[PDB]
Amino acid sequence: VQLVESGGGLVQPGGSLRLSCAASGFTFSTYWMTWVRQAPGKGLEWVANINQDGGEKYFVDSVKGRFTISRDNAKNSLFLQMNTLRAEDTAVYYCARGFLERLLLGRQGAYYYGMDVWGQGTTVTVSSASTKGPSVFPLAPSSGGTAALGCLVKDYFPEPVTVSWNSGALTSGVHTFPAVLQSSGLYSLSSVVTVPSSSLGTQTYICNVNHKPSNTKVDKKVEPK
Amino acid sequence: DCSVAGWLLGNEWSYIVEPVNDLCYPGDFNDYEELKHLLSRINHFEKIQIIPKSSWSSHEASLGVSSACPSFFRNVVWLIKKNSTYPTIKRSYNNTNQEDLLVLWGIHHPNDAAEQTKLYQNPTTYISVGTSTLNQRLVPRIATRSKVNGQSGRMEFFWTILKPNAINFESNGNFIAPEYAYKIV
Amino acid sequence: DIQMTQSPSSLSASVGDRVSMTCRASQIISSSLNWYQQKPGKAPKLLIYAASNLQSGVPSRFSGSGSGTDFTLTISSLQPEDFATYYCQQSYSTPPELTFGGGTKVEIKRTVAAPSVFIFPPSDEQLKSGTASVVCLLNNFYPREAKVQWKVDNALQSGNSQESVTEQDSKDSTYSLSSTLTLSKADYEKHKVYACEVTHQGLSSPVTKSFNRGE
Repeated sequence: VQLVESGGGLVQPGGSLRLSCAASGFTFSTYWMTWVRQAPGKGLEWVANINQDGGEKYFVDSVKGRFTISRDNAKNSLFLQMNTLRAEDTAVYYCARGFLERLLLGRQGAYYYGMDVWGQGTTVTVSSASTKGPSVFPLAPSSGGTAALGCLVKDYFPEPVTVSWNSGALTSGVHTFPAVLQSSGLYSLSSVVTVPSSSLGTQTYICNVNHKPSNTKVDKKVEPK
Repeated sequence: DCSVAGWLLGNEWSYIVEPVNDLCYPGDFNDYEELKHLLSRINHFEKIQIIPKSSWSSHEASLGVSSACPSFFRNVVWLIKKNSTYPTIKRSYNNTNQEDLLVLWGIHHPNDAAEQTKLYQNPTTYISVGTSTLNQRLVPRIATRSKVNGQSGRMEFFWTILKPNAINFESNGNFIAPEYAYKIV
Repeated sequence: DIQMTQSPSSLSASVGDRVSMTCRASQIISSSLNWYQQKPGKAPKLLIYAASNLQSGVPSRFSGSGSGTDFTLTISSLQPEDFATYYCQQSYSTPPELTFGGGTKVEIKRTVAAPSVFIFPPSDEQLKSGTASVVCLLNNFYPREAKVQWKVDNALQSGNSQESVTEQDSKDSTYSLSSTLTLSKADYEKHKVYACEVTHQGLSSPVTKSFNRGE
């Protein structure tokens, strides 16, 4: 039971895009589908719903008529075309599946909805023209057996950027800082990690920097000078 | 306390009917607002046993209980499979009482497909309730649902006022049969 | 359109206290509401379905109650693993429209721990690019009342650096901030010593980390 959202990227204001949510694990034709978006740093906002049979689909009023939602039970996937994207549509889009009961708890009952399986979600930053890849730089180590050294990705746009260490081998002590918006308009962040200084010269370390919107995968190793 | 649904299932001349503890198993009562409106101007109400408790010769009703219910409803019977076979039930009853009778019934929705086989054996089942003024055929739906009131199952109940002289029941699986009925006047 | 109002927005309690939040509605929504937990940077997770009923996988600490207008979500004993934002979703108009309410963020209060300070010089590959940037790094501390002052050749530089702090950790509930001071290659090679002075509550004396540009 896994959901995978795909189709995010940088869309110029006034353009169009299409999201792709693929289902895997559960019977897809027997459950409703729901898109939910989350503005950067803000709460969750609902987007759309689709019935089991692709003939009944409600909308979120604020974006009503802006874009349609379709599905294909054969290919086991859910679509979400987008048209005329405003600046307020820049958000992370989540794809979730939920069953629609009609339970009667209490005196009188209405419809009950509950989404239980959620996807990873694809960030859909919709702003003016920009698409600068990252420039990963290294950081040399210097306390009491503990040493720190982490790569820094600066002057990149847009978000996000995934930082893995040793191809995802080491995971404890990793600190990936949030992005910082520079003056020129390019994000920048640093990702460090602490390791025992005894194993500093023995085991090699290489950060895996991945920028999905720039199609640039840089994997540089941290070499202590 | 108990609501109209819980009172009729079992969890006075007056025109006034006064968030309680109702419905063990999660579900809904079809045409709930219509049944409450008929009980406002209730002149006489009484319960008389209908289809027999021991009538289920090839079906077991001693195992029909839910841990989220604490047992099962007293007015209805939860029929489970006996041994390793679930033969199609063909039970019918004709109203022999002079007053009007109210017969209810329910259909249980399983959690997943493995439970459907473990309880009612037959994969594709149905429940056909026939009367002099209705012709219904209910097919149970199977889907993974979030747990409500303890469990993830579901039960959809129905009802119909019966005139003197017949309700015909036919179900091949997932059927909550009635044991007692209500006679209204 | 149904309107949901959850309160309070922010929250802070020590590990082991009893935290509770409310989510009111502008219309009688019966018991048709849901609770969600979203870890920072992750996907929301179903916690409570229709007020009191629970979903598999949720620990026994969480519990919801309410009926009709406003409802309440209460945590038994708050654990450091429960640091997340908690939303409430409508369900009364499930066929037509459900409205998520502004979630109630939960933060953990701990004992003041001293930060581990580290300083990093600019990369040699960055000097070939044209610019220079030296970043100061702190790891595992509390609270966020840390003040980082950049000093170059015993001269406090101001307005030439930016700070970035990580979210509260899930295990030890400690912060980690980094102060990146970006300059030019011409201004970098003009001086030879760069320092990072840290003034924090958990330190009796302000810590200072310096180095030499050459060695």
